[PDB]
Amino acid sequence: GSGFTGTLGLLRLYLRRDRVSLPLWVLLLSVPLATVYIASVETVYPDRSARAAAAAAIMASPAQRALYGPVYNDSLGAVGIWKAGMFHTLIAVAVILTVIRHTRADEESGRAELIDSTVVGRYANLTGALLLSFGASIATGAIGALGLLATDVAPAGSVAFGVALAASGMVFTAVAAVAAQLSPSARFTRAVAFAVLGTAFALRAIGDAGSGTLSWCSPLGWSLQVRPYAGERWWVLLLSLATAAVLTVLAYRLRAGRDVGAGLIAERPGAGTAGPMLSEPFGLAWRLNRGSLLLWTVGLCLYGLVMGSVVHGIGDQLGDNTAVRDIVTRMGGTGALEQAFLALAFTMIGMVAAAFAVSLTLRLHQEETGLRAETLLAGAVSRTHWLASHLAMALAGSAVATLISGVAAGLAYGMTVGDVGGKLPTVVGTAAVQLPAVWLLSAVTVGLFGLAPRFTPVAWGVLVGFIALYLLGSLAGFPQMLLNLEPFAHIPRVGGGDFTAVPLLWLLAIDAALITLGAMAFRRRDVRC
Amino acid sequence: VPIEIRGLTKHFGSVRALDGLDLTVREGEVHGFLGPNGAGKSTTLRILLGLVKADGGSVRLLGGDPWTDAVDLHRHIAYVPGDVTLWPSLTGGETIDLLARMRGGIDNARRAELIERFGLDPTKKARTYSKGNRQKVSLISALSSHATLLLLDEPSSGLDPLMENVFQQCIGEARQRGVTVLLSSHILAETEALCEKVTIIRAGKTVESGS
Amino acid sequence: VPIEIRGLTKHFGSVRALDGLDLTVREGEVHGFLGPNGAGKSTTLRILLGLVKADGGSVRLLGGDPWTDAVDLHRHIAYVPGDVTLWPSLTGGETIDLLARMRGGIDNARRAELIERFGLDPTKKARTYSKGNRQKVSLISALSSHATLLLLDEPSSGLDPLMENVFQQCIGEARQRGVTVLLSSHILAETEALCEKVTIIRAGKTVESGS
Repeated sequence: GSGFTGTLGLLRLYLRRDRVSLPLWVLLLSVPLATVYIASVETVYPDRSARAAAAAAIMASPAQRALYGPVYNDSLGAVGIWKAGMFHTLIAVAVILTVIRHTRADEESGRAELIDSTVVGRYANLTGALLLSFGASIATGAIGALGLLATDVAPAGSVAFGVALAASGMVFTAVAAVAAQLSPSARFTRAVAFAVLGTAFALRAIGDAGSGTLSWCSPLGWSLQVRPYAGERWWVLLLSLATAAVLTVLAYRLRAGRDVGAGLIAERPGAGTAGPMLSEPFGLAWRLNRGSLLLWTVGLCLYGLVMGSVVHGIGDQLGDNTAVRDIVTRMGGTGALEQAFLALAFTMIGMVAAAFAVSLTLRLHQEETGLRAETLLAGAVSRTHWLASHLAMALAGSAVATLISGVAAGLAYGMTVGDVGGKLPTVVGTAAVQLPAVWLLSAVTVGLFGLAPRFTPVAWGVLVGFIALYLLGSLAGFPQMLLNLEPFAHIPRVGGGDFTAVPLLWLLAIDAALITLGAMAFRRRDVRC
Repeated sequence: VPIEIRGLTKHFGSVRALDGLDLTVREGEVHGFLGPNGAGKSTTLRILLGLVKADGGSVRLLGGDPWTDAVDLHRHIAYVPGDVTLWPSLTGGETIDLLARMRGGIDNARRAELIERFGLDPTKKARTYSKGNRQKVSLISALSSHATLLLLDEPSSGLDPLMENVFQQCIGEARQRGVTVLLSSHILAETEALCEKVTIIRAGKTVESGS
Repeated sequence: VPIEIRGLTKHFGSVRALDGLDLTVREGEVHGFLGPNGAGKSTTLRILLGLVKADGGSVRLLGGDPWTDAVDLHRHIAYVPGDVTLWPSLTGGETIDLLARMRGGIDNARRAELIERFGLDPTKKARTYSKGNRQKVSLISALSSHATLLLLDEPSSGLDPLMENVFQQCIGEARQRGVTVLLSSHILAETEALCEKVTIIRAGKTVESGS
């Protein structure tokens, strides 16, 4: 009987509890490297003279260098792996969630007092979670390295990139393990870990856009100073490992002087009464949603600000029929690529805003299935006064997260060119004309919630189902009749001629009809709980 | 007659007759509603609220019927759920005030003393409340409210015997202001202590009734 | 003597004396453990398990002490929590089989009849279980084991009187196989029905004890 007894049993339990979520992000984060990034770069940039130009173009744009990082030479690997520098961030996100799912938010639920009343040691749970996360990171690194070794690149750089990707996940596994010991609340620990990740990312980006000395002071940044395909600095790797080791030790110490229930931070009281604004199922929805609106709005505004700078410069450092004058001329504005690229770039923001609008409407299904809709509707609340307080939030939140993004992109474009009073109205209109398409997947979700509540989450599968028709229908073969079954293709284009405004009406009518049926079919529906 | 059901019927799958030939009559008193978990007490309480529609029989809540008049009738009614779940980001006082003014006002004088003697702390977030302290929020929100009819459903679940005694005394105080109560307990000791004229149901029917 | 505590003390904040001068002795019987919610029964049960360390006094669980020998002693022990939320993605049978691979041992003959007469469906996911059916999983997992000591804590919460009677009969059957039980009820009717030699604690101390 040791302090580590029951580690393998707990590890087996943790694998089952997420036997489907783990392989998805292990594969979806490692296999789409050699089949998506290097393949596309080889297609677009055939020879060396077309790659030196791209590298020199990247070196004259801090707004584009800070997001991904520098390019040190013009080889196929170094240019094709540049945009993969975001993976180092994504994997970190993943591992953080995993740890906080299995160590905290398992004590908070009360299950890790029932588990600790069986034959398990004091340190079995933390060790099991650490083993799971370290193994997942090593596995995704190995699969990525194999996939890259199955292509035409330097064989000594694929290994370096795989090891860097593994180490960047191990370090943040360690930081998540340390953060899980700090507060009784899982939300607080998630916030702390993500704050550390965010400040690391910002400290990396500031250094990449400038001299480069500051980027050495961030765990992200140690990963891309290994420089795969550009002359590898191997000694950087054991500069991350050491860090992880230290943090891991600290985690165990913070567990050795703690009780199972909670420890190390007290929470904040503060509201003994309800202010004049919590009396309605409209104020309660505002309280339940404001944080997510803030997060999504900031993210979309920042992404639009990033995309606004790139629009000018693409017109020169791209084109010349480098295999982009064929897909941009179809998906985009069919003309001046400075406007075609803008029209193509705002469709991605529209898709992200649609994904945003789906969540605030699934909040309704979460409320009902949590046995709180019965508590609300057992009062003097109309059945349509409720469900008009989450629909309003979804519509009016996705209608501002897109307009703010358009404003940011317009400001960036105007400053880059020098004239802002000309580009800003057109960019704002381009952002605005995407709303009728984004208000589906809210109309659709409401339609499902009221005819078949249990099949409400399939509204995710619809959204993805639309996206695959946009890409795999315009990037591949099409009968032109299977591509007319998505709302993002019919969005007209602002600026110049051939603005029709007819599809907007046909989408607004469908939105209104779907919402009307989803509301009429819900007020004659037995509240199923 | 606040509640008068006779003939209630409902099939859910249309293979699960939950209700066949149910009866109940209340007049201004405390009434005990006894039966197993699958006998249809939850269905009857959820039909009395507008939540579920009945297939047959007459249901008569405070004169009106529960389905169409589900908004006008709910402002003389308080309800305590069987499975109390709260919003994790709101404090106890915030939840109490919100619930109280979504159903027709609150009585601050009664609310203060109820918080004082149930020993609740209305400043911790509802995420931190234990099993016993979660029930106190619902009990305080329901017992301090303009309501001529209380629909309790396992009202004292997780309460130590002292708070059980306090809750019984509060119900006794309420009973002589003219408030009609439904208990639906599952604990026959408190039902015997508080209620007269119980009614026992087996499958969908009422197999016994009376003082 | 499965349990023998005398002198237990513990301050949590170093400002909240939960335990001062606690006493308890059990010998192979059913023992009632009564007191309010803040009196320190939960702290005593979580000190008996290795979860929390004591500041003073003697605690002697099955001969060994609970802190160092928390893995060797937990093999002869079953525990029913006051409040858990079972894993939402696992079925009832899976949960009754995960917790059996970790005490070390289940009795299939007893498990089958316990599932038969508690009327549980061990194929629905634990996310769909109601309040009554969630308690049955813990009760079946604890009552079908190879334990010489059961630490129950509000064992029948959400159970209708029929399942209450079945649980009482099961405890009566277990008591004559030599199994020692701690109830810690909050419902004095079942404590009077099952237990002799109760012990009542007020703040940290035991204010009364005996048959």
